Amino acid sequence: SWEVGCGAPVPLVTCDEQSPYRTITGDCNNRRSPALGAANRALARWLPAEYEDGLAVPFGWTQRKTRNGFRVPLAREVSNKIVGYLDEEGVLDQNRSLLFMQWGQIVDHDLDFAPETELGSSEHSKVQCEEYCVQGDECFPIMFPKNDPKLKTQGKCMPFFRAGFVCPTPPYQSLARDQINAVTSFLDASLVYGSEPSLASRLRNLSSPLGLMAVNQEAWDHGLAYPPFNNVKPSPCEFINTTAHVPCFQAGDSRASEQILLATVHTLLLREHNRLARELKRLNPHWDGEMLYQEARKILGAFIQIITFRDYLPIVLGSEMQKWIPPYQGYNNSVDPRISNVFTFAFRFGHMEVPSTVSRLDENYQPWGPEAELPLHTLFFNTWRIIKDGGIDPLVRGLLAKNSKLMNQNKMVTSELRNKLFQPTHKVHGFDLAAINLQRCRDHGMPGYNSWRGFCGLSQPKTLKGLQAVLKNKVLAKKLLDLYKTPDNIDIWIGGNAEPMVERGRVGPLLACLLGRQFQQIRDGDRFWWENPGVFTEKQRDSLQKVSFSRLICDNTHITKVPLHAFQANNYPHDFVDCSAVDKLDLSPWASREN
Ligand code: HEM
Ligand SMILES: *[C@@H]1O[C@H](CO)[C@@H](O[C@@H]2O[C@H](CO)[C@@H](O)[C@H](O)[C@H]2NC(C)=O)[C@H](O)[C@H]1NC(C)=O
Ligand SMILES: *[C@@H]1O[C@H](CO)[C@@H](O)[C@H](O)[C@H]1NC(C)=O
Ligand SMILES: *[C@@H]1O[C@H](CO)[C@@H](O)[C@H](O)[C@H]1NC(C)=O
Ligand SMILES: *[C@@H]1O[C@H](CO)[C@@H](O)[C@H](O)[C@H]1NC(C)=O
Ligand SMILES: [NH3+]CCc1ccccc1
Ligand SMILES: [Ca+2]
Repeated sequence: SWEVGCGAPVPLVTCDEQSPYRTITGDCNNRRSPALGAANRALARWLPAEYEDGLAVPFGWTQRKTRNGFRVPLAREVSNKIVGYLDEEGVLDQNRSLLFMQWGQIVDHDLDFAPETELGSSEHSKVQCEEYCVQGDECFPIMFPKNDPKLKTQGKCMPFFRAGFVCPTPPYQSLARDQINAVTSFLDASLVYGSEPSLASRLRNLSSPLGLMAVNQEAWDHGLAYPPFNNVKPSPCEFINTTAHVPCFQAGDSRASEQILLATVHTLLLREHNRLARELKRLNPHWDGEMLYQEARKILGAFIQIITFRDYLPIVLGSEMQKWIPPYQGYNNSVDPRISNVFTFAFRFGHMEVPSTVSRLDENYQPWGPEAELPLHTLFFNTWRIIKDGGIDPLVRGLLAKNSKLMNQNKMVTSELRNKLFQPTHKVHGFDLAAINLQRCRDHGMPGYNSWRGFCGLSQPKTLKGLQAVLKNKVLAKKLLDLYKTPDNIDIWIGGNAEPMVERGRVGPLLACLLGRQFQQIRDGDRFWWENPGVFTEKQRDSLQKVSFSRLICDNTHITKVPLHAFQANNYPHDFVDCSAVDKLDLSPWASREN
């Protein structure tokens, strides 16, 4: 529209063009248009951004400025009146393991990250956001409404700093503000490997020709590997226990240690990598580290894609899976593979699937120790609970035998996330994910709920009575309309999530459309898609076709009792089999022939 293309990206990329491997940054996936899908580019705008000034100023900023003739409600007020609930009883999903939630988070982290602006590591203005709660520049604090208990305890607000945007980091005043996606759009295990060359390299084991990802040298898990510690201080995993002195983990994605089960699945993936590297060395002793790394990386890449696309997506999207992600018909170099700005909110449906506790299960799948169960809020940036209290295995058994929170129109987000979120740099277990999601919709310039309804070719309710029929909930519809005066103002995150789930799925129609499209595009638009003719051999594919999250567990833990269908709710011992009953990854087709 404006300037041909914006001036100040990562400008130096030379496409090999013959390379059989994905670049780290994701550049060179598309040949005609090489920046497509690459990390640290602008998130895609499926619809034009909507900001109160049309450019950058988020709705809700200027008191006197309406959205469609109405004040937008306080994020935190929306949280309190709609998102919140007291009673955790009866909230569990009777057919989705805890792993179903966790896998979402994993996948999510592979696809998008719009980090908060730096605008200066030296910042008394950072202190001006937290302490004085004054709105300015990139400080966009979440003010507590009147009647809010955090008011009595936490001051006037929750600090909140605006997401980064492309072109410059300091001001931009031409095209509408586009936030950055710091990770590669492609489903390619970038959460394990990195989306930049530094980290990709820091993460690697460059101490031997083995193609290993670097592992923790301080600690071990009954002989199994941990990721390296992130030695940059301040470490918020250090901050949450002064005594334990256990730092956050160091992975391809900076959020890995955000919660203990995310760290857990990260650890499983790292392990898998190294495991794969080692078999490739047995099978191919002639190979340099580089080729071990890459080929392992690529298997791992495909594993994540299969589990996601074969096992995960069908149980999210349900009866819509087929309508949005039909059978693969090969790579198409015209499909846009970028993550959209809206997706990054759509995929936050997962916030409502997170239960209030996490458990450690012993080898009989019973409470491992006296504190088996723990509140979720005590596990944010909590690595010590893995290192100094049982390792990966008891958490993993928890992931299999425990349940995801069912999303519920009267019980949206657990107070673990909604009132007790810990954020790094900040000090309290006292933050609101739901409120944060909402301020962020706004921060990102999101079109309203009805815009997205229009987009998905869905009815656009204009009335209370209209909203009730779409939401299938009178009270919910009233609450929302009492805050947002028009469904046109409902923030996409809360609106989409407000919708009843599709048959066999776990998101409503609007979301299923948004998610389904994105995932269709990331598959169809990916040259390196595992199932694209030529990427793997057709023998290799018959091998890959049998992967399972269960198998991954078996291989990279000492969990010997696993379910066949890891994502559904599974009770021990009935639904559990021995690892022996579970199909293996046959790396035979990876035997190399020089002669
Ligand atoms: C205990 C579990 C979880 C914790 C503590 C958590 C925490 C967070 C936090 C603090 C953010 C940044 C919010 C912001 O400032 O905008 C975030 C972003 C997000 N989360 Fe959640 N989350 C959890 C589970 C999930 C699940 C289960 C999913 C999806 C299934 C999910 C999807 C996302 C997405 C897509 C983003 C935006 C990423 C981006 O910046 O592009 N997370 N998560
Ligand atoms: C900080 O982590 C330390 C490190 O373990 C915890 O202390 C341990 O507590 C358990 C019982 O829960 C004992 O089995 C260990 O022997 C204790 N170790 C030490 C060094 O005291 C402590 O609970 C953690 N504290 C907080 C506040 O989270
Ligand atoms: C790299 O691999 C070598 C050989 O296995 C191992 O001795 C070394 O500890 C590894 N280094 C790191 C940081 O993992
Ligand atoms: C590839 O995608 C584009 C746009 O969605 C469409 O124009 C095209 O016809 C598709 N390609 C093939 C080979 O069917
Ligand atoms: C549980 O969900 C799975 C799909 O994940 C489905 O095949 C199965 O029929 C479901 N079982 C029940 C009892 O709903
Ligand atoms: N998934 C969100 C990860 C996260 C949590 C807290 C601060 C930064 C990032
Ligand atoms: Ca990626």
